[PDB]
Amino acid sequence: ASRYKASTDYAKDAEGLTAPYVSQDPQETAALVRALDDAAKKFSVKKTRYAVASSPTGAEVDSWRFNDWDYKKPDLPTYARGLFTTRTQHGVPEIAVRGYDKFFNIDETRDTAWSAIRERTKGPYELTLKENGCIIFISGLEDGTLLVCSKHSTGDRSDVALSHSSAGEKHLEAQLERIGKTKEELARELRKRNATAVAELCDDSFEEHILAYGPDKAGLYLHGINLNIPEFITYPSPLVQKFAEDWGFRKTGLIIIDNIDDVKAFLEEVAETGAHDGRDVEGFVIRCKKSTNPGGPYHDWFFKYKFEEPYLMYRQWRECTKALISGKQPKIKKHVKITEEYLLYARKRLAADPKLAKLYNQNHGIIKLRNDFLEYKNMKGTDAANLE
Ligand SMILES: Nc1ncnc2c1ncn2[C@@H]1O[C@H](COP(=O)(O)CP(=O)(O)OP(=O)(O)O)[C@@H](O)[C@H]1O
Ligand SMILES: [Cl-]
Ligand SMILES: [Cl-]
Ligand SMILES: [Cl-]
Repeated sequence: ASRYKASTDYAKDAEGLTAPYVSQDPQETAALVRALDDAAKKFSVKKTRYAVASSPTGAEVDSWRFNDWDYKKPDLPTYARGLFTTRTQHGVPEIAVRGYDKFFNIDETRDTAWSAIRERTKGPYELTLKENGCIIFISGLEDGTLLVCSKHSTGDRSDVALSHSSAGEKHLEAQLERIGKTKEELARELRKRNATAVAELCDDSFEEHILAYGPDKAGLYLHGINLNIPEFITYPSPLVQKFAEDWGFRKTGLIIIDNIDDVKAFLEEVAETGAHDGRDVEGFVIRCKKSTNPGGPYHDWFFKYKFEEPYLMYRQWRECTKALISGKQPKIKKHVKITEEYLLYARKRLAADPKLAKLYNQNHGIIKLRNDFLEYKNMKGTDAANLE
């Protein structure tokens, strides 16, 4: 079932679709903030206040952070992962930024067992490529300011290091210049939609993760548009790809599969390789509708399917290399024999070029070192991960 290929050609099908829209209810927003404040004055939540530097009204936002395991509890005031609340210049309480609900990998929670999924969800199933960077949230404030956030933060960090949020905003400025639109226009459009744009910042020249994003592929991969309400309502992916084209984002590849057993089959087939349609793929985020009643009312619901290998091995090599440099014992947990060889190769590379240690610590040279060892071994990552 690898007839299915991730596509960024869906924007055309969006012509027949219409964006979900729900306005905010200030009373429900106030009640949510009250419940979050109470929680914070003791399911533990942390509040951080940020000034919006660009705001002509001196707007401030409160970022709310939960522990990822607390999302498994019932009766949370919200399941948003990334949530920023504000008061307008008029004293109205609003959600400024709303992330996706926390979602889990297969067999991580009762809800994400294949039996549970098969029973309680309905398709069509959107399989969205899981791009490997940091999350960026974009929204428009009541006063017209474009807000750009990382998962829990906004603004530049006090030193000469660029924050993730500022780096995201600099990519956004470039993509807007390219298509001839402004931050003001984007802020007005997101406010009109009562929406948060959800993107993955992927740029090796800024920070390396595991998958490579060279200059031609670097920027903001738009993977979501959420409504700024306590509930979770997200755009269908073809409308996300249409918004991506209109506002100069990179598109997130999409596969729509009707039948849940075909979804399972496809994902298991890719799991063998950890690659799809020529490219390395770290995972998929599967988007569908779920009902509490297994046969009631339906709500937008996500789960992920991570591909364990070779990406687990690569992450181990990165952490082992940073330990080597820092003097802490490398934690070898898997791929023991090939990792022993990698660490001797790494030690040789660091001895030959002593600049590399400081670069590796700043998340530059990590992918190159991994690929240099694999070339040295005349192996593909997938082969290296299969040895053990
Ligand atoms: N198509 C997509 N749909 C949804 N999320 C996507 C995505 N592509 C990438 N992502 C990223 O996947 C993240 C969710 O993954 P999770 O498994 O919940 C935590 P993670 O990916 O291990 O990273 P984190 O703990 O550093 O946030 C989102 O925060 C977003 O940054
Ligand atoms: Cl309205
Ligand atoms: Cl992140
Ligand atoms: Cl308004």
